[PDB]
Amino acid sequence: GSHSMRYFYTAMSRPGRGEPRFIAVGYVDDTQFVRFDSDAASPRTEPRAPWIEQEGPEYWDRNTQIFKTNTQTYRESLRNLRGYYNQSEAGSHIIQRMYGCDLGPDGRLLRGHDQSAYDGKDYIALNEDLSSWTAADTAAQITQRKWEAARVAEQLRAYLEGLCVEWLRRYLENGKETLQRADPPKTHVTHHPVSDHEATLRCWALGFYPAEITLTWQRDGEDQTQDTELVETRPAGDRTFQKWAAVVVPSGEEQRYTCHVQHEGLPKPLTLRWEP
Amino acid sequence: IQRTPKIQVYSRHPAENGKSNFLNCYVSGFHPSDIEVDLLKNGERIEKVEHSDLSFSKDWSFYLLYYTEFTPTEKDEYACRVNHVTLSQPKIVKWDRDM
Amino acid sequence: LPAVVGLSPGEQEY
Repeated sequence: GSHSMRYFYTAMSRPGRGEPRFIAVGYVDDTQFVRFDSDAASPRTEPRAPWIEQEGPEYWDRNTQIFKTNTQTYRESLRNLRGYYNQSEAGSHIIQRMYGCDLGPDGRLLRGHDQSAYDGKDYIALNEDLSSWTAADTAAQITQRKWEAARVAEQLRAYLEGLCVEWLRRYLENGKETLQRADPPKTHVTHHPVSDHEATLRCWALGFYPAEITLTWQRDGEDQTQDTELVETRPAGDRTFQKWAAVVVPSGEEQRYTCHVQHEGLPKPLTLRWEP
Repeated sequence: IQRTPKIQVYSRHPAENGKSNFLNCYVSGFHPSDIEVDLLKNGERIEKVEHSDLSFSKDWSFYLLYYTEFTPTEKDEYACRVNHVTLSQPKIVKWDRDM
Repeated sequence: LPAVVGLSPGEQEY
């Protein structure tokens, strides 16, 4: 019953191909609810979940104002960072930012987040105190000094402990039938001979929400961590997720192996075997 | 530093021949964000494909879902072709309904 | 709802 809200910003320069693109997306847990793309024919914040549609024009206008402003500021920031790293005007570079709030099952703030990266590398992060910064390198220390000078951390703390939590709680109520519903995985084991003396057992989890899940194989009751192939959790496109874990076993030993599934949607964790 | 995409090709629902479904190509773990993805049917690019809005994981790598309606048959072959700056040539991953 | 920081647009810069 814990919940989070996150915004994810991507700003990408593209010398010779116009001004840098800014994209913002917002999520509650594993559900996206808004987007903004400065490359759109008519850039505006758009709904991406049915429960946000009820927000009034003032909401959409305020969001759009914010993201249109951010489009311009992140363009300047990309120029600034290019300078901080003595980089050529010829290369494409990316700033990413992720920020938001985490609530525990009581609805209370657990912690806030605000982190940035440059070309995929940590650049600067707001510490858990919501009051101080961790800069990755001497360029980021320049940003730290600018942000210390401008009282940015104080404003982000006020947001994170205030509006962030308030709006997240509003979304959770408006979207309660989906955001506050855990869909358990549907699970089964398949068997695929690979040779005369070995076979693959693949443990499947399908149709689950949220994305967090644990799938493990045991042999004789011992986790088979080093010998398990585990694919990345993947979206089905209907809000739910899919995952599998596989192990190659000696033929005739299949019943020594058990698949174990943990998911919020399960009252009791599951143990499965191949059923021939 | 650049990161090359992971690629999974799979259906939304269990594949049943002659029953409409969605064909997914999920690309993840890549950096930078520019990426070309096409879904193929017997080697031919499928025309009307949609995709998710750009977002990224805790490690800053990007992910995107590309998807289209499809009706699997016994004989039709599906695949995802991905190009990215980390790749010397486009990578083709075939749809296997057991994966 | 997203964040709004900064003395001005300028103060939001990295």
